[PDB]
Formats: sequence, C-alpha cells, structure tokens
Amino acid sequence: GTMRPLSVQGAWLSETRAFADDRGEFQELYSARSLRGALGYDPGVAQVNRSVSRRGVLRGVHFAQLPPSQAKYVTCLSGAVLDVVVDIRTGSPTYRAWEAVRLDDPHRSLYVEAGLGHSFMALTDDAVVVYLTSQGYAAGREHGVHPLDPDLGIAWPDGIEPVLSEKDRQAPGIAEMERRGLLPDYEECLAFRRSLCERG
Amino acid sequence: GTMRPLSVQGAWLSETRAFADDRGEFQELYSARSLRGALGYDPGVAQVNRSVSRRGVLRGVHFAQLPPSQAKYVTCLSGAVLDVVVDIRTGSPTYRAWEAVRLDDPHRSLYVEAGLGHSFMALTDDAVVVYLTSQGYAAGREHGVHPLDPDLGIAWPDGIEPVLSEKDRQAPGIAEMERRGLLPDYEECLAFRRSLCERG
Ligand SMILES: [Ca+2]
Ligand SMILES: [Ca+2]
Repeated sequence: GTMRPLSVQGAWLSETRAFADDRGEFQELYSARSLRGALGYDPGVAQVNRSVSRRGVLRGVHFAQLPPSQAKYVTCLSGAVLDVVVDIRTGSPTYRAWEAVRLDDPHRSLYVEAGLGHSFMALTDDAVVVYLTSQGYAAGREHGVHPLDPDLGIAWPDGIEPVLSEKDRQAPGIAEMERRGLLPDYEECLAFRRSLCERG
Repeated sequence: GTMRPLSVQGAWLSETRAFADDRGEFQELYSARSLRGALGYDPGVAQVNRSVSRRGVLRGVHFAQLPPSQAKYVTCLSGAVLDVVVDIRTGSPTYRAWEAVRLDDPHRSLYVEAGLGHSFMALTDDAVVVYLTSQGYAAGREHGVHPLDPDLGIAWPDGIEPVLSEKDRQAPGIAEMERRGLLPDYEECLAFRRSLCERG
C-alpha cells in the first residue's frame, strides 16, 4: 500500500491492497503505521463517521477551527463521489487552490490534514462515504465555505445538479470568511503539523 | 448512541444513531469518547480492515496473542453476518461460552476486548464487514480455534454450509489449544484491561 502527496500540501492519496481468494477479499483500509511513516505522526481516530448521500448531494466545503481542527481519512465504500480538497489557508502559496479526486473504489482513500477544507459530491445515488477523524465532530467548531463560490471555481461534475443543505446554501464565500478572520492561517497550520510530530 | 455489555464479559453491543434528512444520512459509527465512557479506556485505532465474504464463509475463531492482543470494533456495512464472540480465556467463569449477534445493519457494532475470540459467518453473498483494531494485524501473533469444534458447540445458521479457509479448516480445537498453553489466561486478560485504564 502507498500513501503519496497530492497537489495541495497536506492532502494525500492512499492506495490500499486487496488480498483476494475464493472466499472474498481482505483489505487493510487504514494503517496508523503507514500514516506515521508518511506524515511523521499518527493522527489518531477519535470518530468514524458514515454518510449516505443522494445523487448530486454536495457536502462541503467544511473545516473545523484550528486548533486542533480535524484531520480526515476518507473512503467511498460503495458507489462513487467526487472529493474536492480546498486550500482555505490564508498565506498559503496555494491559497484558494483545489484538487478533485474521484473516490469510486474502496481501495482508494484521501487523507486531509488539519486546516484544509473538504467537500464531496455524490456521483451515484446512495453513495456511502466513511471517514475517520482525528477529533470528534463539534457543531460549534465547524465552519463552512460555499462550495459553488466562483472565487474558488471548483469544477463540479458536468450534468449533475448540486443538492445543498440549508446550512451549505447560506454559507459565506471564501473572501468573506477571509476578511472576518474565520479561515485558518497557513503558518499556524504548519506549526500545528510540527507540534504533532513532536508529541511525546 | 448506546454501548452495553453482552453476556460474555469483555463483549459489548454499540447501537449508533442515524441523522436522516432528504439528502441522506449521517451516522457516528464509532466514538472514542463513547468507548472511554463505557470501558475506562480509549482502545485506539491502529488499523481499519475491510472484509468481503461469499455467502456461508466462516472467518474464525481468531484471536491475537495477549499481550497486547487486539481489541476489535466490528460492523457489517452491507449485507448481514452472524458474529460469534467466544470466551477462550482459561480460568474464566464463562470459559468456552459463546454469544451470537446478528450484524445486519450499519447502526449496530460489536466491541470485543483484547483476549476474546472472534468469528463471523456471512449470511448474504458479498457481505462487507469493517473493523477497527487496537493493534496492527501480525500473522505471527495470530491464532485460531476451529469454529465447528463441538467442545464450543456454536449454533451456526441453519441451512448454510460453512466455507472455511485452509488455515481455519486445519485449526486445532479449544481443548488442544488449552493444554498447549496457546489460549489467553483470564486473570492476565483482566490485568491487561486494568493496565489500559491506568495508562497516563
Ligand atoms: Ca467502483
Ligand atoms: Ca440490513
């Protein structure tokens, strides 16, 4: 199994191996040892969440306030979603950049470190996503940026009408969140990553 | 969400809540905070494994050598399995007892602490089980007892022919493992549980 960086620093793609035989398959979907080798730290699992989404449901762009924010390891267990990581970190060389990854097989997982924005859209009806998070979900620490903001310009799938929740529909754009001081700061994100590597 | 003990000390049933709306559902499938409240410790997640099994495939009865053995939080994400926890602990008041739980919905999960034996049979073709484990899988520390041993007398489902791997077919019975000193000791299991509660 491999874990390699994506184009936004802090996002990683994990490709995991299937051992198959006549009885079915075994897969190591998540390995703390593999993550510590790639990242320098074990993110820990405080919560595992599962979300079932109707086709075209767009969940995002969400992030937890830093610190400690939430790091996420995301896998689509059935069906397919288009996952988009967004660099919401002010002062980042790639601030406002995004990258889309198709998660359409259980052997591909996305790791998003603390301080990045995460989103996905369900490409199939009732797509199931599981995600491990380093910190428990807390509504009070949870923030959102509108996923269709033209200031981000995410290329959501052609031909699928997005379905947003009330909360995601009324979410501010990135430029509003920026000037209100509600986005993470890139140097604070880097220092947090270094702190995790030093724990002990 | 609730987490309550089963009939074998060390096995627990977790029932988790679904928040459903027109867009799908959100579920908190695993909560370290909930586990620490029930158990006195956070087991930690070293690995998440996923197994797909043909109908009638019987995986088990498996256990990792104590210590540190492996604690397992098991959920059937799709289809149905019959999970059987076995009290393999010599000196236990319930040594050789077992309990079957039908895992046929993603909102029910079984927690098996370090030192118990775990098994399941797939009731549907291609049933998918995910499980979180406190320690990484290591073949050298992994042991097995034959799941059809009449000395355990597990009531596997009526009308389904069991399909075992070569390794599970050639697995010894519980009485052989006992006299060869390959089963966990109940007082060692209890002392290990107390050690986890004292860590810090
Ligand atoms: Ca697929
Ligand atoms: Ca069901």
